[PDB]
Amino acid sequence: GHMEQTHRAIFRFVPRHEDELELEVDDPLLVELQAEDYWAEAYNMRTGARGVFPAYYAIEVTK
Amino acid sequence: MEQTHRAIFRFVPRHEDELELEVDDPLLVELQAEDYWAEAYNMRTGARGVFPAYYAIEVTK
Repeated sequence: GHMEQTHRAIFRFVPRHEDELELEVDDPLLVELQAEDYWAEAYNMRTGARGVFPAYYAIEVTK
Repeated sequence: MEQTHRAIFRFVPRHEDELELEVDDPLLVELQAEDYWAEAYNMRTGARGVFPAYYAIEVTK
């Protein structure tokens, strides 16, 4: 099928590290993995970037 | 050295520079950096490092 948004970013996140996913508030995200260390692995549907971010920076949207 | 902040979310480092947080951890924040990372001392663990800034709230002075 198609890429479906799973989450929305609610806080700004600016990477310090090469594996991180930059977030702006309101970014639509497709979260691929919620890791046990409370990082999320995702595709940012605004930028097309992929990476990890601190998991409490996004809320689930389930249309 | 008195508490400035309280952790509100669990944060487990992936990176060398990061500060581990448990919920309710007392923090002394030295810098709120312009890239939305906080630079702090965890007053429970005695560790120093950085964490994503919205993981801590200011305490009632």
